[PDB]
Amino acid sequence: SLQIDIPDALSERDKVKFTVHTKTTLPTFQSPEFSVTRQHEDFVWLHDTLIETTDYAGLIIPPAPTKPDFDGPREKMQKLGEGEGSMTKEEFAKMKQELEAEYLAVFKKTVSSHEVFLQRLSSHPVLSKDRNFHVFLEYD
Amino acid sequence: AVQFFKGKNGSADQVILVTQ
Repeated sequence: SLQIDIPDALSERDKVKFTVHTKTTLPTFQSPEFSVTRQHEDFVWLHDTLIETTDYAGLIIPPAPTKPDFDGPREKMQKLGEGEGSMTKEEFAKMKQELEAEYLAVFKKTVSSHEVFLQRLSSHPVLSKDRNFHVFLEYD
Repeated sequence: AVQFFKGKNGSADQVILVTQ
């Protein structure tokens, strides 16, 4: 078997990094449990590589996860930070909270999209064995 | 930067605004 999950993730100015955690009993992998860090572009790399593999003609290939969009929150944030003398006391705290809620919503959506993609692959008889998928899970 | 932790053993994803 081959179980994949994303237990944490990090939003920076220009990228989103996901921790990709694998547990497997399969002998092809270097070890039975490991974790790597991947950006969204690595998932798109994986998806496009699979789509372009001619031996996979006829196979259902799961759709790529959506591009995370933190642009709104991040800015509100970058400013609320520049506005340390911005009416808080309290308001700064209140605005930090509302913005955290906005980040949590985007994280929940995008972690779910990224994780479901990997899980669909893990269960695919052919794609689960793909060498590029293995690189994606193990490269560190 | 904002760090996300998926919730563990009952409870509750969390987010923290990263600081140094």
